[PDB]
Amino acid sequence: AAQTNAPWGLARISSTSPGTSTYYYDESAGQGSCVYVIDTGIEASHPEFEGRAQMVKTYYYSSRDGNGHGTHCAGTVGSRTYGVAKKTQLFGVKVLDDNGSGQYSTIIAGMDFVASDKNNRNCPKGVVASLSLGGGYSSSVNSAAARLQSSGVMVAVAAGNNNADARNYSPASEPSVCTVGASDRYDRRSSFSNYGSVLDIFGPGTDILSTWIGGSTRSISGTSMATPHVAGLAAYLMTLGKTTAASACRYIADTANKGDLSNIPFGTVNLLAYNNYQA
Ligand SMILES: COC(=O)c1ccc(C[NH3+])cc1
Repeated sequence: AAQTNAPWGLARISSTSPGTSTYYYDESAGQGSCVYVIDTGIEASHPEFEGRAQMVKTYYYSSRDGNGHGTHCAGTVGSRTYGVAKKTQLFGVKVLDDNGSGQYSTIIAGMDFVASDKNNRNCPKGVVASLSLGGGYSSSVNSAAARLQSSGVMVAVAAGNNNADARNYSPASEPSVCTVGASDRYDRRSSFSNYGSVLDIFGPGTDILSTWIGGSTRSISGTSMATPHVAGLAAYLMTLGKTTAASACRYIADTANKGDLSNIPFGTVNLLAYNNYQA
């Protein structure tokens, strides 16, 4: 399938070159997979989700996304226009309040929730979790992400936006999950993207158009925006039968566009997420 005039990041993930605007992907489109978006919530009523999004858990007085961040990330995973995996099922877990903040104890509970809740969902092609959040190093946060991954969920986490080594941030620093840095439309490392040995992959993260609350759209930047590109890609590849939750990060790294990004510090992988779809 070909989506013309796609957001640059979608075009980038199906291209061997920057500077194109059509997204090419297998029509299976993540059908039969599920992606949990662990964030500020999801505005499931947005027409862009086509009834494929739902809130499954909140730790606050509402499950609604009063912020927008979670809706934007969910849109990059799976919205009809802005999403990588246009037929996946999206499950929202609201661990962050409407200001975008959340206690680590709530975030940990949300991860353990997903590890169990997937057994209440129909995801025959596999389960992914997208975590566009983080803070300072915490062994407990890292352990929760490791448990979620161990339980059979492909966990993708943001590297962070500190222009620093991700070793000092969690869950970015957990080795067993997929830690995602951000790039721009010119194949440069995003100016804010963390780096370091713990990164597994880069995805589009600067000026990413997606869904927003109030039935709207907007373009924002962050490793929060790169992470759902990788989560959606994992769901797409799992539906194709090319990889599994346990191996999807390594598969994405192995099949990535290699050596094409600029301003990647020595010791950080130079790997850009790529679907290898041959139309
Ligand atoms: C240190 O000057 C740079 O910004 C830089 C230029 C090219 C590369 C190789 N991709 C890495 C870094």
